[PDB]
Amino acid sequence: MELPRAFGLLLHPTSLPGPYGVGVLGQEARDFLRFLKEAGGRYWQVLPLGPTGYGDSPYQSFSAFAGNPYLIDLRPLAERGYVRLEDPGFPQGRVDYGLLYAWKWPALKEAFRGFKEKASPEEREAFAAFREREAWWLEDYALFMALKGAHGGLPWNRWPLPLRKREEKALREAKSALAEEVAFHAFTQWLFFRQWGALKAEAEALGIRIIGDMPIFVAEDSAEVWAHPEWFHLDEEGRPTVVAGVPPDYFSETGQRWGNPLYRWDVLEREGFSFWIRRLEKALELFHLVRIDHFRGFEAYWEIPASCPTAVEGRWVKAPGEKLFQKIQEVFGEVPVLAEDLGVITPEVEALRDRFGLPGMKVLQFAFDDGMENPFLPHNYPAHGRVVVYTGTHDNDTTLGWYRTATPHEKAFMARYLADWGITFREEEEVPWALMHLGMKSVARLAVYPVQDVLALGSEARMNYPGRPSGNWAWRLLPGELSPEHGARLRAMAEATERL
Repeated sequence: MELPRAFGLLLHPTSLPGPYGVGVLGQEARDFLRFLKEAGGRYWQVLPLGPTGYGDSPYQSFSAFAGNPYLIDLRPLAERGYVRLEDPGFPQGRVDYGLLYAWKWPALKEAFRGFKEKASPEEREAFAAFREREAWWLEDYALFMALKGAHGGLPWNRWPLPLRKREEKALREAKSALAEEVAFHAFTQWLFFRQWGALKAEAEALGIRIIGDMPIFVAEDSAEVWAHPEWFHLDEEGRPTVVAGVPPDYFSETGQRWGNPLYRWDVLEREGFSFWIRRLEKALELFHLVRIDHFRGFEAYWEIPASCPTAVEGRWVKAPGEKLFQKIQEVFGEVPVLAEDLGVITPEVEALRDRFGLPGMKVLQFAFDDGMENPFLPHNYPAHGRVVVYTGTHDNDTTLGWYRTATPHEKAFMARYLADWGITFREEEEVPWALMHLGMKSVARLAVYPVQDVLALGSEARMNYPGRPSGNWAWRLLPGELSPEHGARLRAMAEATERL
């Protein structure tokens, strides 16, 4: 496609500076959008914005279409006499999903009740409208959550069979009993998409394109799976017959067992890939470009026997990527998908990605563990520039925290390379800008860099650490940490490297 040479930033809403312990679709986002713009930024990259259960990871969401309530801006509701906002005393620059979970949610069921009372037939109708429009996915979700909650936060595939196997009466009577809890989660979803819809235009106004992200494999315990057991490899108990993951390597002798459920592509294909089409449909509604973690999963996927604790007994299975994207392109005329093809990827994948002109990924933090042959090296990127360069993604340590743990060879081989590209640094705190700058000088059309580096923060500011049992997705931004200085400094490069 056509991704005009430019630079963007990676800042998940949660990391937005804001009162009450978390980032929200509030104006501070608009401030950032103003910052981005000022700094000459044309793109903004965020992680999946779906609801999050334990772990608080945006990739193991309860819904493939639902938005994360946490990211909702509460004050605009308190500004209409809906809910009185307290504050158990949230920490600075770090999300406390424990606190937030126990506070937000309650403070939410409050705003809702504060709505049905003081709400206006303009807000009552608007909300109702959102309900008729987003029916297909919403109904299932609101019921999924309402039930999930009613059943002591238990996975759907453990609820009484009548409900698990989604029976008529069960689903009717349950809905009737929680008619209010259903109206609630919907009300949450409404507020979310509503504010994000505006936040979108705020970005569309400030000449900005937002980049969304979505995991190829859904989450086992999610509305979608529950609602549609037919599409996933699941036994009559709901539990996945097989799970997702990757094969063993020089790193993981055992491999990886993500546990995610696998798609019955045979069925999806028969149904015209209605799940994805519907899925990308929502995507294009929220963002201008959306990425798909683990892209190779479209060419072929590693099938792991649920019963196995590891990924050893796995096997490769071919998936209809060629067909899927033919449908996507015929439905949208375009295929605005950012391919997440890091890690080892076979040519059949490369062919697919390239057959639809899908931009790939390029992370610098990996470009120095070997020789100049390193694919993550600027001089090894494709000419078409249809690739995106990241100093380091969300699943990576901050570049600073990286340079502080990188092997000696890398640290040196780097400065040795940065020089070859007219780039040189002194302090280590400057290294984040070194590679950043380097990323721009590349042929790469887009150069999205995470806010953690723009500020040059240590490992402490690391977003997610694959393997670590917590503290992930916890990092946030402090008031004014993103000063004009930083902006003008980035804009400098943007112009200097003709990205503006």
